Amino acid sequence: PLEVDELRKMDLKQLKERLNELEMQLLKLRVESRMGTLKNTASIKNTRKDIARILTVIGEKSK
Amino acid sequence: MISSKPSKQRKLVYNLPNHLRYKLLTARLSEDLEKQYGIKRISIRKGDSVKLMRGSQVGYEGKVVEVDRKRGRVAIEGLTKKKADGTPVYVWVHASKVIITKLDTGDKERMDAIERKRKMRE
Amino acid sequence: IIKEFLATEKAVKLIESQNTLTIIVNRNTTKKDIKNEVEKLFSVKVEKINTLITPKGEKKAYVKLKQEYKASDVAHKLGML
RNA sequence: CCCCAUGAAAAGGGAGUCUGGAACGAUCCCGGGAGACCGUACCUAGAACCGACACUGGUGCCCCGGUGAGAAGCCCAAG
RNA sequence: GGUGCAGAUCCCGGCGGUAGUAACAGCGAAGGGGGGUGAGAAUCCCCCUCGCCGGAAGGGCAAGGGUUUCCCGGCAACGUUCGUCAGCCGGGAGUUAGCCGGUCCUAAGGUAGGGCCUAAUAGGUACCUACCGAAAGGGAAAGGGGUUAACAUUCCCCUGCCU
RNA sequence: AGCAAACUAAGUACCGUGAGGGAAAGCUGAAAAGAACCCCGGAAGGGGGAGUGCAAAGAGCCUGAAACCGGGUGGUUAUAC
RNA sequence: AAGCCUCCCGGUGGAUGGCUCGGCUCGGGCACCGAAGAAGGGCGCGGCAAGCAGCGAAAUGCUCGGGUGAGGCGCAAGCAGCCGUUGACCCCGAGGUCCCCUAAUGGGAUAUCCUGCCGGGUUUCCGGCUCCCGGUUUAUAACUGGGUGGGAACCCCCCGAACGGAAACAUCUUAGUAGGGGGAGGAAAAGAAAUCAAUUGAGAUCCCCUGAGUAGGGGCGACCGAAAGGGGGACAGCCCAAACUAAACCUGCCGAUGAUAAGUCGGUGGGGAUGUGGUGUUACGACCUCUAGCCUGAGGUUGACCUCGGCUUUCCUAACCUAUCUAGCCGAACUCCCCUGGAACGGGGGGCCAUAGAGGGUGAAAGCCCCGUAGGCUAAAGAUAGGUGGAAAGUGGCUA
Repeated sequence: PLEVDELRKMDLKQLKERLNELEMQLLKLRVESRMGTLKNTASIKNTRKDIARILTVIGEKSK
Repeated sequence: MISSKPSKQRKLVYNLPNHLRYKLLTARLSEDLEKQYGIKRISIRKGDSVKLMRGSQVGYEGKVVEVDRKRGRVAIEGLTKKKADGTPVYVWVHASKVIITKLDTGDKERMDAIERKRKMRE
Repeated sequence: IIKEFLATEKAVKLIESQNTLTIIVNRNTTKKDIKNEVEKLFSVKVEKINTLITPKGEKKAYVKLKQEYKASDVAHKLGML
């Protein structure tokens, strides 16, 4: 789940919805506080770094 | 043109950065390897076969299964010591006390680095 | 914007008994929209909102849904219950 | 009744009298909507405040049946 | 050459003697019987009883403190003794407002910018303009019954009121 | 000693209403191989027997002086500095 | 028995010895940051994260180039998971995001927190909002475009003590010191004689060694104190006001051309006769004007006159090339035999390299085990310097 170069193919509208999907699954991953026993604790970090990549590509489109 | 102060020399080797730690792992090649590779020394990676020249286990030959790039030591399979309960632990030997017997030639970027270091023709 | 959902023993009793949710939000102190942030993310309707700031650097909201909607379904979807 | 004491100011309220404008129209009844932001736990003292201390000091203010003039001294409720 | 210590009411560190000694009384209170937990109870828990305060040793809330609050588990240090206990130690939690207060107004008082002064300002300031100055002054509108281990004119129910 | 500061956070902790003042503290071993297991103890890098290591002043860890305290060796002691 | 002296063993204690990724002094480099928001501070960010360091709601790190080649997730070794051979981590270069306070700057803060009015798309959000200067628009309305704070020491300018010494003390000294206020820079300041000295000489300023405790000041007490000259280091010089000319002039914006530069052409606005531009700034003389006479090329005119080609001063930067810097890389020769030992880096024997025997690491004291050393090589991109390149103006010399 490490997308790097298909993000430049998408348009400004598609990046807005992909950003929203990631921000929702990051909210769900915060059940690690609920002791819900996240098997992979490394998904919170991995998701937070995909949000940063999208906001980089959005900016590169001179938004 | 570097300092000869012993404290300045030791502060470099204890704070060596990641891309320069390969210097702590340099070891001599065997005589047969340098016939067919044209170099005299190389840094050690996991999967190489290694033989000891110094220590209480001199002459012992095995394969590298671990590295400690921050201190420059390697762990060889079958060279162990057992703890109080009985589970074995590795004996670490410095990379300057061993001689490399065979390489793992499967990186394709290690191989042309060896060629760039003037292997004869190919 | 929403940061986490609180699922302590006080928060669980409020879902079942008062039909409210407990969330930690940013403390941006120019607030009109926690109402329409949840009404958009979860497609529910909000009746009342009561907000708080804990002693350890958080802003906590007590959002109460309307009788047509159950806070248990929102909690169940997030995996809290 | 007294003073060679005469004992705060403003925002904010209500009303009145006039001037201009439109013919639609409430300070009265009925229904609907909205009302940011920040504080709020606990002690408040012969152990939570200041005095090097779980210091007989200081910082507190407001309140509380019989005998008896009594919020005194003595005895006892609620706590 | 930063070169030799017994003294400087020498500086710092460690350790004696006094000495297992003083003190743990005085300011108007007091315990006893039976049972429990625990490795270990004058000191923690339960029941009965007895004593003391009762214009404070009871009730309510400030400035100040800053988590001391509540639940669970502990006892190396901490508490003038002991400790299984605690305002101590470890792990989890807890503060909800149109109607309460700030927020607003001005008071005694102050400040910024202009002017005037100063060798100069981080200095002075009678004048002009603006702003600041009260969680006991002024200041629109809410009560009851209930609910948690810990919040409640703040949450629920009923009945309302202000702009 | 060397800058006040060689180190789990130096102008850090801590002291003052404030201007300000201002510490202490380095070292197992070549390698954690950091002492399995058994008896005692409520527990304790606690005791005993073991085991690791060239070597356990083994976590309060290099070497380990004196003052001070306890046990023992050799002299001696209640008519006298 | 209380005991007493001496040695041994133990405790307590932390001296002595050895060690050292820390200091201290010199040499040599290098040298400003900030309204495009600095320095300083406050709050946040890690799966479990308290501190330091790093980072800022894109928060223990995002994107693009180059180097490197197998592990990586800081100090910091756990539980659990993940990233990387589709080249990660790490290093260098260039970008993106960059909370609040802060010169703090729309207004307010004894609130590191609150709260406006215009313009733009439009959830979010993003721009504008004292003292001056040059302009617009009706005239105090509004609008376009342009100093403030920080820095260890050093530097420039004003204001300006006492302690102490004089064996007391007041002139004096201490001392224009300490300190206060204002202003800069990578250096500041000074700087081209209304100067020195002495038989007619030198030749801007600054710093070092001297002259010299000399001249000289002083209850002539304690004490204070030059310059010229000599020897060196570096060693430049211009530009205005004025005489004579009299709009021949400067500059904002738009279009073209020019490498987006300077410049040239065209159109609009602000200045300017209360003087913009040209000439010209030195002393037994300089500069300017007129008259007379002698002196490169081409051309015209009446030997003489005038007009275009060299020189002086100023403006400019892109393309290209070269060198250096920000990084990494190459780099000789024993791990031979015997003994001690836990381990040879020790002892004995044998050999080798050296433009390298500076230093370090490795189980002990290593030229030859490894890093390095003497000696050499490197860059897509930025940064610096040089070369090459483009333009504007003003211009005869000598004698009287």
